[PDB]
Amino acid sequence: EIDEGVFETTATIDNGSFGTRTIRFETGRLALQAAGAVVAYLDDDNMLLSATTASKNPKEHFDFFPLTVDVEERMYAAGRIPGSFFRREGRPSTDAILTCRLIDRPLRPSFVDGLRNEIQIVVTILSLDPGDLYDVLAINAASASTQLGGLPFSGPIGGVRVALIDGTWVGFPTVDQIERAVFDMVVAGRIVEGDVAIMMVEAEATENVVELVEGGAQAPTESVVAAGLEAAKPFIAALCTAQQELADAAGKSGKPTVDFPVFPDYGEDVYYSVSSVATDELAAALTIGGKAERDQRIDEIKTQVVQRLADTYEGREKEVGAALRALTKKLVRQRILTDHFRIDGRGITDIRALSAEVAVVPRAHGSALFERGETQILGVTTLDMIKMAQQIDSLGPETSKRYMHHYNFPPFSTGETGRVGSPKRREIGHGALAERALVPVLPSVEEFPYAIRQVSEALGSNGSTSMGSVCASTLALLNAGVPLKAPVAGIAMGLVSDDIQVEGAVDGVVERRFVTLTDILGAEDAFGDMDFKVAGTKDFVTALQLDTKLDGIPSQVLAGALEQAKDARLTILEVMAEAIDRPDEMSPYAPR
Amino acid sequence: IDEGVFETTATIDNGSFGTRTIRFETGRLALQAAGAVVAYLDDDNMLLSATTASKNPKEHFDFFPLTVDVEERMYAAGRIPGSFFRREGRPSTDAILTCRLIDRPLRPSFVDGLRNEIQIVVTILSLDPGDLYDVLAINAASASTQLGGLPFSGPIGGVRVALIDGTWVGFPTVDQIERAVFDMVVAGRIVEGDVAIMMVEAEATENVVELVEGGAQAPTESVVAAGLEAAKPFIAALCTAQQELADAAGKSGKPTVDFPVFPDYGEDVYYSVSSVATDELAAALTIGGKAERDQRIDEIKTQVVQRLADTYEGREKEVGAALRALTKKLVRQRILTDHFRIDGRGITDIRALSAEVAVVPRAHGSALFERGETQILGVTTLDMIKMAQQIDSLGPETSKRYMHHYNFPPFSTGETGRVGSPKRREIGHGALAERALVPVLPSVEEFPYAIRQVSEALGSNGSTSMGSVCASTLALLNAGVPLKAPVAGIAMGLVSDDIQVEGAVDGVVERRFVTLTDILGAEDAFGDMDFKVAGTKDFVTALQLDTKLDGIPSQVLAGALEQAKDARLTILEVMAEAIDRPDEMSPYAPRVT
Amino acid sequence: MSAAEIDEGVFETTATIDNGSFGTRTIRFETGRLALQAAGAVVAYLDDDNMLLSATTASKNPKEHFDFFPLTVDVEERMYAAGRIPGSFFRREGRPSTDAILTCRLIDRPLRPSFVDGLRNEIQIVVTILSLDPGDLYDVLAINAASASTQLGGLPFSGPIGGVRVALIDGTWVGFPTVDQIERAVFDMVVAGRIVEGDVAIMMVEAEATENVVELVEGGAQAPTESVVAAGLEAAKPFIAALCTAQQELADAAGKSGKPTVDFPVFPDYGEDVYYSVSSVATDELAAALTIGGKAERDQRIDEIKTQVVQRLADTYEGREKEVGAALRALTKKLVRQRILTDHFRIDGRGITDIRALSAEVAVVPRAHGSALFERGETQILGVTTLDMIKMAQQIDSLGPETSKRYMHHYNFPPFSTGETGRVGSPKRREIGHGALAERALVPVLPSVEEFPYAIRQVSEALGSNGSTSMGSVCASTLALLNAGVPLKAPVAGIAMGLVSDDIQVEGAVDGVVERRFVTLTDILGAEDAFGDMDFKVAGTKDFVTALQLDTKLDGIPSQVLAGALEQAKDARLTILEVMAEAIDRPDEMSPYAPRV
RNA sequence: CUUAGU
Repeated sequence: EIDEGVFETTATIDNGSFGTRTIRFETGRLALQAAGAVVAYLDDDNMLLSATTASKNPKEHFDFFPLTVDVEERMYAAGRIPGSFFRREGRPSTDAILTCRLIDRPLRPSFVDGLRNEIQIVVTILSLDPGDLYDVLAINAASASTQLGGLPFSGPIGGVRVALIDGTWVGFPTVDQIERAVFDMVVAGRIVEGDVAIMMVEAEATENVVELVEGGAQAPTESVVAAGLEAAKPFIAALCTAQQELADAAGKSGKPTVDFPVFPDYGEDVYYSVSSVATDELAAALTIGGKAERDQRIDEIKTQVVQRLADTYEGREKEVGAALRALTKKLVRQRILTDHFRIDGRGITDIRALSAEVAVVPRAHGSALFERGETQILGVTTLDMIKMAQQIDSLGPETSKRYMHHYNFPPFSTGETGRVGSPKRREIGHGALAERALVPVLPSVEEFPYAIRQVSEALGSNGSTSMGSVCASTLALLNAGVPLKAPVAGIAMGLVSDDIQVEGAVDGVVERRFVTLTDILGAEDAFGDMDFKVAGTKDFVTALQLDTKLDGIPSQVLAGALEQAKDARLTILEVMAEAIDRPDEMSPYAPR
Repeated sequence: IDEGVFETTATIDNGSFGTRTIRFETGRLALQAAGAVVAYLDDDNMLLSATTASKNPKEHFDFFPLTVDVEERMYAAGRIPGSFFRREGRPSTDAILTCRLIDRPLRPSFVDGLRNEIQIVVTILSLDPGDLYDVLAINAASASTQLGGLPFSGPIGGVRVALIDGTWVGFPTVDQIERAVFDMVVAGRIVEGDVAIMMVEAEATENVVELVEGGAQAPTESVVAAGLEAAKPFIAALCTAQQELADAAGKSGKPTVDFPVFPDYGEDVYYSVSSVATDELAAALTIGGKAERDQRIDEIKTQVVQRLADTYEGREKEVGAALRALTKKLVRQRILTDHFRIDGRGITDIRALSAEVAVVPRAHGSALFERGETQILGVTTLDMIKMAQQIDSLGPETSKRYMHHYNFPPFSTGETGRVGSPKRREIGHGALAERALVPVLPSVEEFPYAIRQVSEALGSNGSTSMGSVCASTLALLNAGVPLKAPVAGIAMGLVSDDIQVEGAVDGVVERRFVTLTDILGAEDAFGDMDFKVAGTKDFVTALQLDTKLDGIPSQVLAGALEQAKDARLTILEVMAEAIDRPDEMSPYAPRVT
Repeated sequence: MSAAEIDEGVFETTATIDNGSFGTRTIRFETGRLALQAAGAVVAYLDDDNMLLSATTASKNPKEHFDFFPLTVDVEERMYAAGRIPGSFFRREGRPSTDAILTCRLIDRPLRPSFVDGLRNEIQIVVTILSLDPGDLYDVLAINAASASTQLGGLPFSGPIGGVRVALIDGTWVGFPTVDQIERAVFDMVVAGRIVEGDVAIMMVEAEATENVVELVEGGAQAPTESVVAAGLEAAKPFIAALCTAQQELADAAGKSGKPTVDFPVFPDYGEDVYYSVSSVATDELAAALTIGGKAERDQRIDEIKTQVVQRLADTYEGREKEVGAALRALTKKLVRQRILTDHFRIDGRGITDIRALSAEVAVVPRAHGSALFERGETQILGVTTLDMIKMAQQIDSLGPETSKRYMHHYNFPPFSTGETGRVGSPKRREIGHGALAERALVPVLPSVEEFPYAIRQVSEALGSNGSTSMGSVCASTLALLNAGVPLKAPVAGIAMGLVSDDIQVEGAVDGVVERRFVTLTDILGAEDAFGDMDFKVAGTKDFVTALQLDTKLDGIPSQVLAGALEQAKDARLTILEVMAEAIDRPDEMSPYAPRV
């Protein structure tokens, strides 16, 4: 408390009858060399450091923002010797990769576009109670450190985990608290004009959802999910206020923006030169809506303008290419906003061509093949004795994982050559999403005493293959003979929000309009603004992944999008149930 | 059902042992890939082979970048993986061996100078516990590459044939192998209705000794030739099943997109180099001196590079490659006509050979083997039975009593490389050496130990696997394991071409084969087909063959095999005069019984 | 048969280390038999039972993109040398062990400065452990073999390097002790040097006090003080002379294994012209810039200099901006050095013996078994010790005598410590070496199993670093151990010093004698290391030194200056020890979350 | 581009 150590900002989370959680941020004492260094405390016991740093020299070879987030769950935080044969913390665990995914998802859009300086966020778990979780605290600490560092960060992201306990949404729940919860949610957001804007949502139904609902609780409907989105807003607001608002943490030091280079693809010359002689050339180039005929105009005009523009922009082919891509993106976005028609030629509620075959791989305990248009996932599930379940050791409360879901994404799925080996971060994230989707419906260990492993091999991809993996995995589980509570489905979804000028209504006044469309394609993911994946049974939503940058959407449109999600998931459920309705007889490997 | 399956069937007849069937399906799984084939065997084995091509060539790479990866997914065996992470990570040894088996015949079939990156990912979906999949992987990879619209030469079907009771049964199970004496994985293609063998991998089973004495005929090289002749109908059937109709466009595929080629010396540097640097190469080759050869050949290379560096600028690599090609052509001509080797040795002459025993102190067994520049230090250690490798995979083997580890440090050939995890080359070489040494091993009941034979290549000139076999058997004799019979090895090979003479009014183009012994890196670069043979004085234990020829009659195959046997016999005599009998156990080694 | 009665290119040489009463050792170098294809190959035997191979190879074309010398050292400690199959599930020699990494570090420390400066060819030295006594060590024999092989390779590597391991028992300094002898010893000293003018010119030495140092000292043995350390430095000189003469007997250009040396291109930084221009046009202003002494003024002046002299010179020497930067930093280092020799002033504005801003906080991290935070100057090191049941030791297996590391120190160096960015993954060689140094500094003062039956793991994360953080890690580990309540024999503190030696011409006698003067300074910094002609770090308790490191370049120093530097080390360590004792001095009660075995 | 929680 001598100097630079008195920042000492504090925020409070009032859960009502469940006590108050005291989040605390301090700086200026640890890691003075880093650009930003914030130590975050939860209930004066869970202490973790977050240090953000930036490379001195600008990078030009890289074509994308090289943000890297590493969390390091050092084992001494749990008061135990590491279980590795070398007694050292080796490669990051599955929880420590999900945590940095959760940090990266909202933080990456919060950096200004065109940034090409390496930004590394190291989140070290220096201490942690055996009954608390650090991922949300990791989000808060990383955002606070980046805000302190003076990097071109946006408003300080704030995250909170909220759980439905007997009707109320409790923020930052203890593991024992969420044990009795019925819906786990992680919400990360920022304040824009005095109200919070939702940036990232990660929702998983608790493994005891069925028992709690049968015992008297209420199932997590989409309306409940929207109410919960509205419930965690004050917590995110309070956590954001504890970063810079009122001369605290980053507010004590002020931290005005420091210089940093930006490398945009099209400043003013190439963009104008393509917009002048390209805007009128896309009047009706997407009318057929087919891979065989519609593309024949857009690709041909792309080649024509590429040849024509090669007269003053010598050596800037990437610039004109990016400008053309942005032009066609904006044009087709306007197409959806006005005509209400998609690039693929389908409507906003048109589910892609569905098919689901069961037991296609012999000698396997369970096999299924689920196809949605271009997308196609083969799921294989196998069962062995209880001792074969993974013995997970980590800072996390769990000790044994009896249901493993591994999502394999070989490079031939998209038709391009790559490297087969250790899966990247995104594959682990997709596998975790599918596993969280399938946990709440699995039978209990005593009822069904078999460890479950599920390999989901993506044999064909057109973007957002996790939900098809969920459907294929539940099909395969039904094939293998496991008794589920209810079949599950899942589907991705897009929401395009934009301000369009209307002339008929009074005069030429700009109004903001939203279009919610189903079955996001590979190129439709970049074509919207709020892209979210919803999975569940016909009774409740289990897995919900949401990531956006919009400055808030009304509850009405969010409820409508979730209702459309329920409808489409019901259609997928019907197409799954027609092929297989009951679990089949177990494979000959089943003991008597 | 849904149309678009395009099944094709091949029948493998085995007489009294039972007919098997191979099925090919396409257009159903992994459509987004350039080519995909789901291969079925016996209605219970399925594996998906998919090949893709990079949309842009890798102009930076100096070699054709083909990568074959096999994913032997553990769920095929109906068991959660035993790894602590419950996931299948690094490939096992069997996956690497299957990758080598697929790569070896399939690599040369692509056009020379191709620069696209191509990856063949063969996934093992379902597998019967008693059936093998590597040869089925060869078939599926060849079929998928054929349907992918790639510059593939042709279907490369293959078959595993085992010799049981004088009948060469194709595609045997694991159960039938214990009743067999020789394993022949043969992969080849048909050219004008006759198969042209591409690769051969031959292993004598671990019960060959106990069955040859029991009545079965020994795997003598004549029996080996009979087996290589026996697999031809199976190769033809599998190749025509992979081909069937036009298939690539008539049945399943895509309209062809041309793939660019990057020849090293197209037509400019080669013509000038041949026109201006022909006679000097002949004079240098006919100088008749090994030690004086370099002062002429390197000087000619330098002066040719200097003189030609006036018309061609920036093509120094091209003129160097053209000069190498010219030297290759004249060296092949010299071997065919003048019947001389660049070493100055005869076509049946082994290099300076020597074998020392007990060189490394405080080791359970050690030996050193030298052949000219090749020098291998093989160390074997004897530990308890419990210390055998507990290998678990899709393969039916659940342990490994004898493990051969082939270390190839970068200083073996003077290169400053990277020391660390072994590559695929050394895994394959170690597997070949272990397959050579397995048949002559003592029984586990009579001799209850786990053997870990390390072969460290201390000096290399290419083809050091068979020398590793010799050093391994020497060190095994030194350690004290009772060998069934000493086993040697040799790196054989031959040059095959055509020579035209006017002795019968021109047009007399005779196909000449010359078999030369103790090949080197240069000899590998010159020889058309190079093979390695290992075995005892009675029968052969290991045989590796890799070729590209359109056909060789049984006369030259028998002659080359017999010459290989003679070389093996001489090397065996030298090893015997080094050490003869299993001596006493080393004092440091433990005694359990 | 043996070697078929020599009669070949195989050449043999032997060196007899006359131990005295305890024994006598024989180190034999042989060449020409194994690994003929390598540039150089030497097989080294010790006691006719410890045989290893050393092969040195060089590339045929220098690698241009590397701005430094790309030397690689690999200690392939093959498992069959110990007569046991590896315990790995794959039954193969996997990643290099910790002791193998330490052996590569020991070989690399003196070898790297021996090669001619500016070399770009990739030099790989591979030492393979073929045989080993079950009670003998190999790292010293490994550096001997590596030096011999590099000498036989014909490389511009200058001077055979000898290495000895001297340990003292009951006042007698033996060379190459057996594991039992080092068990009975009270100080071990791995030394390495070269012969310059008929006398050894010491180059590297790492010193560790054995595990039973306190009991041996209380048993009557002389404690390993600074005088004893200097005596050990002096006793290893004849052994280095013998082990260098033996490798020199493999003569060059005389029909022996010494081959002719072919042209070996060397890439310099500032060869002959840019340096002259920089030292002519930017010498007076650069020298006058050091008069103020204000650290902020140093940056304010050096930024202007590096921005304006480059632009001024970027008119005649074009395309060599990095070269002129190299010349500028060389000039700055030279003027700083001459200032240090002349008026005893550092770049930090402190005096020769001025210690940094000491701070030591205890019990920083809550819920941990023990935590401490040590801040020396800008360096800030956090150390967390985790007590646990003895079943959680390290059940390592290797050729070395040890079988279980009861106390394990892990030194984490995240990339944000220095402000730059990187990858937080596997620990590099440097982190392994620093952790080993800290662990060896802490072993002599650790309680035995019977008194405190718990495995001890120390986790020292460098939260902020400015070079020479190993000793800060030692102090922080001691503080954290005291916090956790482990009964220590006595607190141990470390400190990293420097030494700058140069020559000036005294003309007072109108004769102008070129005399070499020495200045010893404490609390070395990140930038002062690049100026110092010698760098060392000393760690000790209140009484005796428990760890030592030395990596020099001078061709020998008098014992007077060495004793003075060691006394300076004692003074700095005593001040630091007083600071820590003020922070905490006694073993307090264990944290409730610690297991009570 | 990299090698131990079997």
